[PDB]
Amino acid sequence: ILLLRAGLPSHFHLQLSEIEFHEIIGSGSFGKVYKGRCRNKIVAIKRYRCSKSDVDMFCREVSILCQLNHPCVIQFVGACLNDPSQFAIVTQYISGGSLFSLLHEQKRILDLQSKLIIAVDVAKGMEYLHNLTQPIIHRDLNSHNILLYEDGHAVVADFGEGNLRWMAPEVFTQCTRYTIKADVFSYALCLWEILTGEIPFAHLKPAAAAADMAYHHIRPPIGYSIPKPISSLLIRGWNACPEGRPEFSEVVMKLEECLCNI
Ligand SMILES: CNC(=O)c1cc(Oc2ccc(NC(=O)Nc3cccc(C(F)(F)F)c3)cc2)ccn1
Repeated sequence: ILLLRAGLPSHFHLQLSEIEFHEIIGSGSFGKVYKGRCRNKIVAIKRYRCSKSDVDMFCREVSILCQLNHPCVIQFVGACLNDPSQFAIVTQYISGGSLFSLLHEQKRILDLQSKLIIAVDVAKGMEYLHNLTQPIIHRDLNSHNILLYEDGHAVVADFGEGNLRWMAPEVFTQCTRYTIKADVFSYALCLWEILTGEIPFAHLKPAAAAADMAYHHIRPPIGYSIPKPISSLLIRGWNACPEGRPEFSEVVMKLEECLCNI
């Protein structure tokens, strides 16, 4: 736990007094999320409620955050590490809100170019996460975990919320580590959500949607209106065979090629 304190770079250490708290932004099992001011920046402070389960998770997040340096991934400001009562995580505050709010709450209509910029930014950030010397599976990529600047660029974050031959496929899957290709499945649903401005399987509650995708092989409808290079990314992206899904390098390259024509 203090192993983190030694391992963390100097400028990232923060004192609890150096952090000004203004409003609450969200709640979790980890604690509350504040909007505040710290180091002359408007920041977001992830504050924690000191028993083993939650602490192992605290070090994990900090360990992840001091490694991230990319314009399409959330920025770490630093963390407070004096006592467990004062454990906190400080990041940039991206003021434009979540992609979810933009699409489903504010219900805004977007330009195709507007849509493609967000998509590419998410793709760029994920390629970044997947090309770390120790690659990171996001595991929870969705429109709530994608934040937007006021200028419409976006940032990828995480709110912290036998013999095989006769085995059942749902039993086989629990013996198989999921890989980064799991993030490609998730991205593709988000990309469909951007293009259509619709929540995936909007008519269903989440667990029903998940089983329809897994057990009954339903995907969202790919209309004909959807651009040739994109719709291809979708089909392959949400393929049931993980290996059959593209790398982000390809998504980025193809989505960027589209920007040049819009
Ligand atoms: C209107 N703006 C906001 O309400 C708002 C809220 C806001 O809260 C947050 C605070 C901290 C985090 N911490 C985070 O992503 N940690 C992380 C952990 C593992 C992996 C990743 C990765 F990036 F790799 F996915 C990230 C997120 C959100 C931030 C900005 N703005």
